[PDB]
Amino acid sequence: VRIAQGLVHMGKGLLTLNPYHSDRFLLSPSAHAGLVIMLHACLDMKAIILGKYHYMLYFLVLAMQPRMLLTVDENLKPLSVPVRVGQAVDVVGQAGRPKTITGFQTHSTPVLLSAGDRAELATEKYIPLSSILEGFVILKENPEYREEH
Amino acid sequence: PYSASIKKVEKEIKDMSKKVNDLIGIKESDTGLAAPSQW
Amino acid sequence: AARIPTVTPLTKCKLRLLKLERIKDYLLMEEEFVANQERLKPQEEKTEEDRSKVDDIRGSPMSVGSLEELIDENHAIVSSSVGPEYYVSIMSFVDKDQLEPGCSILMHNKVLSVVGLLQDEVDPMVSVMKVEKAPLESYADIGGLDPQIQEIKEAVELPLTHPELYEDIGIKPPKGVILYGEPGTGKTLLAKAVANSTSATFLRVVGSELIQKYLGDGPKLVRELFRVADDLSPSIVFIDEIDAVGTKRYDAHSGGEREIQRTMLELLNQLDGFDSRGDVKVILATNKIESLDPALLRPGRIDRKIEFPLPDIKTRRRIFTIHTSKMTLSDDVNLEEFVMTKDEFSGADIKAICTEAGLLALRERRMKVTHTDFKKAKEKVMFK
Amino acid sequence: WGHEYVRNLAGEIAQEYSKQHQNEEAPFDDLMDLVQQIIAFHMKHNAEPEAVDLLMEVEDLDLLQEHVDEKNYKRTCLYLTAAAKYLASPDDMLVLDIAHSIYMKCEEYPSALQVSLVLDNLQYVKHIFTSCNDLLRKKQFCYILARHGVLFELDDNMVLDDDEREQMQDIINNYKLSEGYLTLARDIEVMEAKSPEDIYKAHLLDGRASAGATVDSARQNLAATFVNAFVNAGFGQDKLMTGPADSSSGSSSGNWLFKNKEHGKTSAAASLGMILLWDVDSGLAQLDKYFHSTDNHVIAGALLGVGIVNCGVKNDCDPALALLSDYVDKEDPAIRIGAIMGLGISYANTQNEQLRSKLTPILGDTNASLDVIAFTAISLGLVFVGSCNEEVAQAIIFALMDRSEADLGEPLARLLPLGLGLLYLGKQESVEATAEVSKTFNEKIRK
Ligand SMILES: Nc1ncnc2c1ncn2[C@@H]1O[C@H](COP(=O)(O)OP(=O)(O)O)[C@@H](O)[C@H]1O
Repeated sequence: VRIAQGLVHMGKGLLTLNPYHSDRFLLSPSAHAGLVIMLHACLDMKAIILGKYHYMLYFLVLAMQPRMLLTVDENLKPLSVPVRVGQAVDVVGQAGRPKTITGFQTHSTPVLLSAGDRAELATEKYIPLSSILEGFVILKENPEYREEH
Repeated sequence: PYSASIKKVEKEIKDMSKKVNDLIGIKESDTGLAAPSQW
Repeated sequence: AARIPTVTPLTKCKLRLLKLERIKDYLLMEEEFVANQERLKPQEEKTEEDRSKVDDIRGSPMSVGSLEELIDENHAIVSSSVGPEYYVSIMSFVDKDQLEPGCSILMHNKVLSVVGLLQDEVDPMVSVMKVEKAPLESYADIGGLDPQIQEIKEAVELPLTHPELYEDIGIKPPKGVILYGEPGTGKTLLAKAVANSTSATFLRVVGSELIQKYLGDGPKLVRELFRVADDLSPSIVFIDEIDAVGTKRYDAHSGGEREIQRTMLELLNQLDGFDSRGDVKVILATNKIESLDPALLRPGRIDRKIEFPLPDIKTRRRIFTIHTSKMTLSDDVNLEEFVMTKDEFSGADIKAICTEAGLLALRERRMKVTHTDFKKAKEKVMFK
Repeated sequence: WGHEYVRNLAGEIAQEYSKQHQNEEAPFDDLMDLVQQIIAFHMKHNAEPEAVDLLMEVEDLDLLQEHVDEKNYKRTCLYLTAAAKYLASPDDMLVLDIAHSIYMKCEEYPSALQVSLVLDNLQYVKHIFTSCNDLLRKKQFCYILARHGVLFELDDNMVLDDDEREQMQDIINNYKLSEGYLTLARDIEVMEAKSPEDIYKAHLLDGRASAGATVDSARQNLAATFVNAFVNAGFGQDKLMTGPADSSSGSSSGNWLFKNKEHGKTSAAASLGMILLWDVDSGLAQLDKYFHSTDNHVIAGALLGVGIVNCGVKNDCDPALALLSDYVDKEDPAIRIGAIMGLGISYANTQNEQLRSKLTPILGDTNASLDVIAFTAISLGLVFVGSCNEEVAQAIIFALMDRSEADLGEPLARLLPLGLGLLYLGKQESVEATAEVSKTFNEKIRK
C-alpha cells in the first residue's frame, strides 16, 4: 500500500507511466518492456518482491516521463503561449473542420497534459511545427500575423 | 457498401445464440416453474 | 435474452462489427466452457433425467392450494383447500417471486411439499371492464366540435404521443379531464374516439356500477377497479355517469346516503390517495355536474374541465355530412331544410333523424331516401 | 448521374473484383479505368473514405499517390491511419508505407516520421531527414526521436555544419529534458521536497493508533525509502537522503542508509539514483561518495543508481559503460547483478554490439547464480527490444535448455522467457519460428 501511495504521488504529479505517445499511436518499446517486467515480477509477489528482489521495481524507471508541454522559441528558449487543453475527439468522418479538443479553457506555458488530453494553440501568432502538441514543441512566429490594435 | 454482408452476419449470430441456448434448456415454458439451473 | 441493448450505432461503422464480434467470441467461450462439463463428467442425460427426477420427487398429484404468508427459509404457511392450514416448505424449483397471498401454491402428493405455483388467468374485476377491440373509427368520426379533441389529445394521447415534449417543458400531463355537457352531447362519442386512438389499457365503468347493494361493497368495488387498472398497465379508465353517485336512490343497497358518500370518499382516496398510483389517467364524464361532490373536482384529482355544447349550426353541417356518409339518398331533398328544423337539435338528434329516415325508406323497401321520409322522421324524433 | 449511382457502382465493383480474383480470367484494364475515374470523382467531391474503401477492395492502393491534393491529404491520411489499426500485419504494413509515400509527396515530414517510427524502419527515417531542408523541423524530429527513445546517429551526409550536428545530437541525448523539468518545477512552485510522512498524513490516522509501540520495522523503512524516492524523483534534493545535517550532531548522512539490511541498503542506494534522475553531472558525483562504502550491497545499489541516472540520457563520454564494465567481472553476485541491471536500464533500445559481446559470455557461464543469468537475460532483452537479433534469441534458448528441472520451479525461471519475448516485442510474424522452436522446451515451461 505504501508503494502504491508513492506511485500515486510520482513526481508530485509531474511524471506518468504512459507507454504511448502522440495520441496513443506510438508505443515506446522501452517503457512497455519496463512495465511488462514489473508486472511479471509482481506475478509472484511473495517470492520476487517480498523476497530478495525488491529492486525489480526499478525497471519502472524506463516507463516514467514528464507531463510537460513546453513551447520553445527558435532560439531554444522557453516561451509562454496560451494553450487550449481538453479531451481529444476522433475527427474521422466529420464534415467540415471539426475541433480536435473538447474545451474552451486556455492555459499558458506548460499545461500538465493528462491521459487523453490534446492541446491546440490558442494564438495565431505562432505556427506550431508539430501536428501534435506534446513535450517539446518549437514555435515559429507567423509572418502573416498582423496585430489587430 | 456491404449492406447485406453485415445484416446477414448479425442475423446468423442472433439465430445461433438461440440455437445454442436451446441445447442447455430454458425452453418449455411452464406455468410457475423455475429454471432448471435454479432447482 | 437481453444479451446486449446497445444499438446506438445504427450504421455500418466498425464499432457495430466489433461489438458483434466480441459478443460472438464471448458466446463461443461460454459454449466451450459448458461443453466440457458433459464431455468429462456428464453423469446423466441432463435433458430428461432431471425432468423425470423432478416429477418423481415433487408429488405427482399437485393440488390447488393458496399462499397466505411468506417464510423465506425452506418453509411456508398456507391453508388446505379443505381448510386445514399447512406449513408446507419451499422446494428447489420454488422461484419464489410470486410469494403473495392468494396465488395457489401446489404441494407434493407424498409429503405435500410445495411442488408448483398456480398460474393465474382470471382478473375478474379487470375482465368485467376490459376493452378488447377498438370501439369506433379514428377521431375524424366524432366531427364538428374538436375544441376538446386537441384538448383531450393533449390530456391523454399527447402524454402517450411523445412524452418528451412535456418532459422538455418540465411538467407532467394534466391530472384528469371531466367531460360535462348537455344530455346526449356525445360525451360517449368522445370516449369512442379516445379508445379508437388509445394506445394503452382502457377500462369502462358504468356509473351506477360503483354503488353496490351490500353495505361496504361500493368502496371495495372502487378499490378493486383502482387495483386492476393500476396493477395491470398504463390505463385510461373512464367512469361514465358519475352523477349516479347520489342522484339515483335504489332500495337494493342496504345503506342510505352514507353509502354513496362512502363510495365517493373511497373514489376520491383512490384518485389522489397516499401512494404513487403510477402512470394512470382518468377521464370521466357526466351530464348533471351540479350535484357531483365538490371535493372530487378540486384541482389535483380532476384537473382538466371540458364542456361539450350542442352541435353548432355550422357544426350541424359536418355532423349531418358525417352520419349520412354511406346512405344512398336521393337528391330530392336538401339537408339544410331539416338543418334548422329543430331549434336545439343536439348531436344525437341528427343520428336519430338519419336512422328514422333509413327505417322509413326500408318499410317500403325503396333503394333511396326521399324528402318525405326525413320529414316524417323529424316529427317522430323530436315530437313524442 | 449523382452520388448514389457512384456509391452503388463502387460497391458492385468491389463485389466484381472479389469474384474475379477467384476466376483469374477476366481483363483488368477495363475495370481499372472505371476505378480511376471513380477515384478522381470521389477526390474532387471530398468523399475520400469511399475512394479509400474502393481502392482497398481493389488492392490497387498505389493509385492514391496520383490523386492526392494539398487540400485532400489530411483527411485521406487520417482515414488510412484509422484503417491501419483494423488492418492485420501485412495489409497494415503496405497501408502504412503508402501513407508515408502520400506524406512525403505532401511535404508534411512529422507525420511521415511518425508513420516510419510505427514501421520501425530506419531507412525511411534517414530518407525523411535527407529530404528535409528546414533546420527547425530537423530539431523537432530529433526531439520526437528522443521522446520515442530511438538513437539516430546523424551521418555526415545529413548536415554540413558540425555545430548543428552537435546541437541535434545533444537534443537526441535528452540533455535539455532535465532543464525543462526543472523549469516546470520552478513554474508550478513544486520545488519543496515532500517527506513520506506528509503523504502518509499520520495525523489523520492517530484516532486509533495511540496505543501502538514505536517499532521501526525494516519493511516499513524500506516502504518509506521507496515512497521518498518516488515522490522526489528528478527534483535533485531530498530531506531524508540529501538533507543538510543541520542538527547539533556530526554524524554521517548515511544514518538512514545503514538502518536498512542488505537488499534494503541496495534499495536505499537506488533511491538516490532516482532522486537525481536525468542529472548525470550531480548524480555521478553524489554516487561517488557511496561507491567508497565497504558494503558490497551499497556498491551494487550505487551502480544501479548510476544506471538509473543515465536512463534516457546518453553522454558522449559513456560513463555508464566504462564504470560498469569493471564491476561486471567481479565475483560477487550482488555487484554483478547491479552492474548488469544498470547497463540494461541505461542502454535500453540502444542495440549496442559491445554490450551484446560483453553480456553473452555471462549467459553461458554455468557457475553464475540463477539471479545473475535471469537478470542478464532481462537486460539483453531490454537492450535489444524489437531488433529480432537471432544471436541473442539463440543464446537465451541455449541458456533455457541447460536448466535442470529443479531450477524450472523457481519463479525466476519465468523471467528468461520474458526476456526472450522482449527481444521480439512489436514484431508479429517473426515470432512463429521462435514459438516453433520453443515448443521443444519442457512441458512445465513450454506453455
Ligand atoms: N357528431 C356528433 N356529435 C355529438 N353527438 C353525436 C354525434 N354523432 C353522433 N352522436 C351521438 O352522441 C351519442 C353519444 O353518447 P352521449 O351523447 O355521450 O350520451 P349521454 O350524454 O347520454 O351519456 C350517441 O347517441 C351518438 O349517436
